[PDB]
Formats: sequence, C-alpha cells, structure tokens
Amino acid sequence: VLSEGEWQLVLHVWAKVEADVAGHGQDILIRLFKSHPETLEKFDRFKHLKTEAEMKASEDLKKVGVTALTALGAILKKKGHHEAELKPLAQSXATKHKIPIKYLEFISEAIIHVLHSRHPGDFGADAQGAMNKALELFRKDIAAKYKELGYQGA
Ligand code: HEM
Repeated sequence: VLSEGEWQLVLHVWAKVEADVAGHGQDILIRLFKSHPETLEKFDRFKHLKTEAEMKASEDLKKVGVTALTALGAILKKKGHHEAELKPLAQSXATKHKIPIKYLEFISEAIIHVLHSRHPGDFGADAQGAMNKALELFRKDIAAKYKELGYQGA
C-alpha cells in the first residue's frame, strides 16, 4: 500500500528502535499516559505507578512495551502483508483488552513523537509520513477485523 522506498524509511527507523526496544517501549507507554491519561485505565497493574520514575523502574511496564513493540515490528516487517499477524491481535484487542481505535491513534502519536525525539536524523518529514501511513494501515486493517468480530471500536 506504501511505496517500497516508504517501507525502507519505516524499516530504517525501526532498525534504530531495535537497538533499544525496552527503552523505546517505556518512552512510548509513558508518553501515551502523559498525553492521554485515560489510556492508563486499561492497565490495571500500572495504576499505582504515579511518577515517570516509577514507570521507568517497572519491569512489568517494560515487559509490556517490548511485547507490544515486538508485535508491531513483526507487522511492520510484513510490508502490508500482515493479515495473519493482525487477526490474533485484533481478537485480543477487541474481545479482551477492549481498546478503541482512538487509543491506537493515541499510541501511534506516541510512537511518532518518541521516534522523532530519539532519531531526528533518521526520521525527517518523509520518514514520519511513511510511518504515519504504515500506522494508518495497521489501524484501518485492525478496525476491519474488529467489525468482523462484532465490535466497532469506540
Ligand atoms: C501499536 C499498538 C499496540 C500493539 C502492537 C499492542 C500489542 C500488544 C500485545 C502483543 C499484547 C500482549 C498479547 C495480548 O494481550 O494479546 C498487549 C497487551 C496489552 N495491551 Fe497492547 N498493543 C498496542 C496498544 C495498546 C493500547 C493503546 C492499549 C491501552 C491503552 C493497550 C493495552 C494493553 C493491555 C492492557 C495489555 C495487557 C497487558 C498485560 O500483559 O498485563 N495496548 N498489547
């Protein structure tokens, strides 16, 4: 759905994410919670984590962020051919954690913010646009799968 060059921009900056997945995952979750604190209500085990320091010191939080970014990394590496990887995640999101699509918009914003804050030399305008399209496609395809399951995502 993207150009091949756009996918290389997405996977180039993703290679920089992979140099430190746990750190990126902490930054991305903490950014999400800062910008949209209503998202923290979905994480029953992280409600007692009151400061950014406490969140960064939580191996639980750190593990969740690695799982979530590993899943996204696997999907991004498919270059759009991700229906097999996306269905189980849609099933989990839709019928277990109950994540509205807007929350995936929020965490997509967090991802764009953290990656540009850490790798501006690897994440200019063209690369942000590529990743934005990639995350858009992830979100749209997952929302289709939500409907398929009988949840509309809001
Ligand atoms: C790029 C977007 C996201 C990806 C790829 C992702 C992926 C994952 C994966 C793979 C898991 C563990 C497996 C599973 O539960 O099926 C997980 C767990 C979870 N996700 Fe995410 N997720 C994303 C965004 C979000 C958002 C925005 C929220 C809520 C605001 C959320 C809430 C949760 C919760 C509560 C869990 C359970 C954590 C635990 O193990 O205790 N996720 N996510």
